[PDB]
Amino acid sequence: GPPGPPGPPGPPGPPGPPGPPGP
Amino acid sequence: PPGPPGPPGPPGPPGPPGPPGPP
Amino acid sequence: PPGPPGPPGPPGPPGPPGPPGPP
Repeated sequence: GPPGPPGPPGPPGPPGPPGPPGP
Repeated sequence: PPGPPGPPGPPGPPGPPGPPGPP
Repeated sequence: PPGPPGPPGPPGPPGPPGPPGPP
């Protein structure tokens, strides 16, 4: 038989890093 | 018999924004 | 017949940096 279709998307990645200090 | 499994899916989307920085 | 779907893709990249902290 032919290959199966691609898998579904992975999970979201994690949160980005914190922002810089305030002014 | 059945074909082999498909390839891994696409990457998940980017994560959420990080937190605010400190004051 | 076709094979099974592949596994889920990898996790996405990290989200963007947070915003600047308070004044």
